[PDB]
Amino acid sequence: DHYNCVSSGGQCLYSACPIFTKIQGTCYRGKAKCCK
Repeated sequence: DHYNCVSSGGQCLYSACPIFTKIQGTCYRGKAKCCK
């Protein structure tokens, strides 16, 4: 289940978090991780 990412200001990326963010959970089925 898409974790509350974009809600506050996050995005899903197939690879590890880009900027100095931190991945909390997973976005889609599990191909992308939710970061914020």
